[PDB]
Amino acid sequence: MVPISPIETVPVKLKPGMDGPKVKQWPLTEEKIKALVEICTEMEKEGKISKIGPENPYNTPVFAIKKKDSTKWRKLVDFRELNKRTQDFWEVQLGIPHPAGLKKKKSVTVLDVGDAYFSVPLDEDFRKYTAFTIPSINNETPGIRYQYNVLPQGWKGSPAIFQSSMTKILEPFAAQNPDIVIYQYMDDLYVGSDLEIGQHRTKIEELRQHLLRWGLTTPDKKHQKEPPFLWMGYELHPDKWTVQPIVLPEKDSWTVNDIQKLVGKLNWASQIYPGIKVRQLSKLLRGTKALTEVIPLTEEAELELAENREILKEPVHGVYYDPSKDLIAEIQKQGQGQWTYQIYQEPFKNLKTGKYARMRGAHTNDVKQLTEAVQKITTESIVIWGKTPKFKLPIQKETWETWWTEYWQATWIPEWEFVNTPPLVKLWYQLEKEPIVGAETFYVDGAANRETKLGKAGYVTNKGRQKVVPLTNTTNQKTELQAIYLALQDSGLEVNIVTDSQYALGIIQAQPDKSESELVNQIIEQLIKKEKVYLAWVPAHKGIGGNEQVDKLV
Amino acid sequence: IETVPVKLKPGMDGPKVKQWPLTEEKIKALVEICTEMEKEGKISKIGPENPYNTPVFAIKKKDSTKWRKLVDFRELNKRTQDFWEVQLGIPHPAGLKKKKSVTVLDVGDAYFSVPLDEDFRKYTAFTIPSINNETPGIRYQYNVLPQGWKGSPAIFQSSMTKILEPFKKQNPDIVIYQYMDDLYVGSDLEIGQHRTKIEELRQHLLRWGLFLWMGYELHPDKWTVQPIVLPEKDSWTVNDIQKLVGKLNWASQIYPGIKVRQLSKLLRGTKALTEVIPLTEEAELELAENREILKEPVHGVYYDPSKDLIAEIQKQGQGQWTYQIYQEPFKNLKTGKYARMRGAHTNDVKQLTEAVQKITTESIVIWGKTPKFKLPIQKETWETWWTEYWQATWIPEWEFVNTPPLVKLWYQ
Ligand SMILES: COc1nc(Nc2ccc(C#N)c(OCCC(C)C)c2)nc(OCCN2CCOCC2)n1
Repeated sequence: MVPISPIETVPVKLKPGMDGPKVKQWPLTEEKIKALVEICTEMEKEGKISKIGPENPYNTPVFAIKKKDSTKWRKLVDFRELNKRTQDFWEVQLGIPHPAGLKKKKSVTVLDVGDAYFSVPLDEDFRKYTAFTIPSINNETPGIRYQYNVLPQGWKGSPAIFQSSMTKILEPFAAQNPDIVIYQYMDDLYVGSDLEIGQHRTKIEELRQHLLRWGLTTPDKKHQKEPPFLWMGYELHPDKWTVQPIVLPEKDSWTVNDIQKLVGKLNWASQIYPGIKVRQLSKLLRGTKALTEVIPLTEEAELELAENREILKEPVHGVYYDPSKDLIAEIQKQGQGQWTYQIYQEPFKNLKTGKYARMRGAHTNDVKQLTEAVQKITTESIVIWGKTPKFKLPIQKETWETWWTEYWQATWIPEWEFVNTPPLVKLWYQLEKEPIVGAETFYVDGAANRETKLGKAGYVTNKGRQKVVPLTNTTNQKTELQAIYLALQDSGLEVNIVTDSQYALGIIQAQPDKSESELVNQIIEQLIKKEKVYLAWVPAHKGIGGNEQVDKLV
Repeated sequence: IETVPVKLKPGMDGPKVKQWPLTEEKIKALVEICTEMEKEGKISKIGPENPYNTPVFAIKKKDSTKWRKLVDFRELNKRTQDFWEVQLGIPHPAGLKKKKSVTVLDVGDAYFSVPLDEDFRKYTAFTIPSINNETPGIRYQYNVLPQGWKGSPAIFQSSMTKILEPFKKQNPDIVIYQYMDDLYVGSDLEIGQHRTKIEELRQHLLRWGLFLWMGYELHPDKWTVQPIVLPEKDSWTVNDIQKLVGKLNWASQIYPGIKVRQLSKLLRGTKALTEVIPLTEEAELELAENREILKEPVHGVYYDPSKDLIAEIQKQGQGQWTYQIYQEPFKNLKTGKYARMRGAHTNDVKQLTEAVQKITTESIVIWGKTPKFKLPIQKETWETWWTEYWQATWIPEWEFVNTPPLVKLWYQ
């Protein structure tokens, strides 16, 4: 007898003000009972459970379920009530590693623990709260009582305690073996090293003995799992990673759930397969509650999907992260508020890829979207590699300079360089900060009757030029935008425009290159065509001379 | 040696707050730091039975190369009960904002002696994250009074008094205030004498049992307040007068007797923007009267220790920033401007962060509490980059204004 160290139990409480589960034990068939009695018998023999007396008020229902209609039966206990009534644990399964963040190893091995798991004892004072009863045959006898001495399978607090304990155990062995690396997921431990393979095998052996010291049984034979590993949607080789292969379904009738699963597969494959376009398909899913309704593929969706299936034609591999080399992210504009990025170390070997869709605004510009994408990639890169990448961006230094210097908001991008890979991101117009000498002065106004939705838009100038246009089915904001649009249409290459609209000014100081409103876009095109434009504001109804409320208030 | 009883408000549970990503160097620094903090018993490793979490990160103070552990306690601070001590509240030293000079000192280490209430510790839990979620996040809890928590200065107040008893009596001129981990020392004396008395004070701190060798020099008497000014020109264009009228019309929301009539009348007809308009008698007189109105302070502006403080910040470009502190719209308790170039010349966010810091410190000196900020920055950008530039131990609440303000130039 070589002594094994005890595993410290984790104190557990029920949610305050509440108590444990009470549920009437469901009647079974004689068969199910006869199976469960044997199962619980040998479990009791192994120490996973124990027989208890009538003193325990708590009963959780126990079910029998045949395993694949074989000669074996298996126990299934429904803990949902206890889980509802049990406290919260800090769940350290928060997040999972991303393969791109890992460093390659010459050797990697899996150690399954389905043994050590039940070597982890439950808190003694909490044991009475897990209690199940096996109904005897015919109910002619008092049912058999049982309680858990270890972490039950499917209890709310099992994973956290399991992982905390396991970590506590692995702690010094990791510390005194700095030349290897370990990661724990579910029932599997993952060890890796750059050691010569024999040394690796003996290291794994040493780990197995180390777990044996706490009385944790390890397979004692060769493990059936070797690289590649299928893990959480990934195919993991020691020198490379990818996603478990993505194949786009060919169907004539595309339903809502079809495009749901399609955007799932695409958003999942986007991290590696570069240039995946989710836009048109996602737009077809907007506002659709019913999963059974077939929604016709737009002609903009088909040629997108045709590029998608030509992306997934031949698979591509991601590499691992080498801390000795620079970290770089490159961005491209795909148009339509979509951006595609690739994070790599050496050219054309990508650590990973990705995409960014614009936030939903009324208006927006390229530069803002580029900035937002940069922030996204930054945060992602801090999560994964722990540092901020070097950016290669489709924007001239000068453009960025003008933008951030003149922009009303504070804005920043980390260290970056201009890559010339069209389409380039640019500023489409720039408003003068001073009134233009020699340029005609257009005083514009618009107004609308709120009751009849009728109104007018127009302008008067210093050169005598005037216009007023009637508008039906329109609003004050609309008429006041239309006024400016008119002043832009009818004016030469340089123009000064006075407006009383805080709204129009509010829109134009946001410098959008695109908008939901075709009117605003028309104005944008107009500005783009212009040489110099000075937009000036005055308060309404203060009788500012030249601002004419009399023509459009009729 | 005896812990003072501490609890939360009724119905409010402990903070469960997401830990945001940290870079590698900050993770290293926090690992080393928490390692040395465990060996000193200030913190202790915890198990899965502790659900609560509070964010933690790393900074560097003024002109110092040593990393510092900053726990962001805001959620816990607002979830912890309003702590009214034996002090019955501090009658905040309005003499502090009147002082010729004020020095800010870091006393935080003094908190690490006093033990924390045994039952309250589960609410202080924080997590040192790992890169790429490869290893489980390391978890500690505080056995002592944590820096950044509202209850720490509250608890340590009574003993801080009897620590500072001889000094306050030896120097009846000097005013001493305490906010979070910082201690503010006001005086009417000279800079050199200030430095000497500060050295004596930190030695006095070292003798009473407690990086406290740092200090910050502020000058409330030289501090920035602003009135509203209108141009003085010998000739006005149509544009000049349009801007003027706009600004006056804006000021009318504040000052009662503003009249724009005679100035607006000049604009009559549609003139070109660059055309010069001579000022009439009525116009000039009206302008003069408006200036007269503007020279006076604002009628009946009162502070309310109950109500919130709000801080608006506008980017004026060229490193220039303007700001206002208020409670109700168009009542300004403080207004100012910040031009500082230090390390920030090419970076807007660094500037804005230093601006928020300065403004907050000012708020602390004047009213003894921090304002609620409205920042001219996208939530994503700020939230990404602010912790890199942050040198102060406290943190203010904030929000993000997405609409460009028209009033931007009216403060410039
Ligand atoms: C098992 O843990 C671990 N694994 C690796 N690499 C590594 C490389 C190849 C495979 C395969 N197949 C692998 O598989 C085991 C793990 C999982 C996630 C299935 C893991 N690198 C590390 O360490 C990288 C941590 N560094 C990141 C940069 O800062 C310093 C720390 N840790």
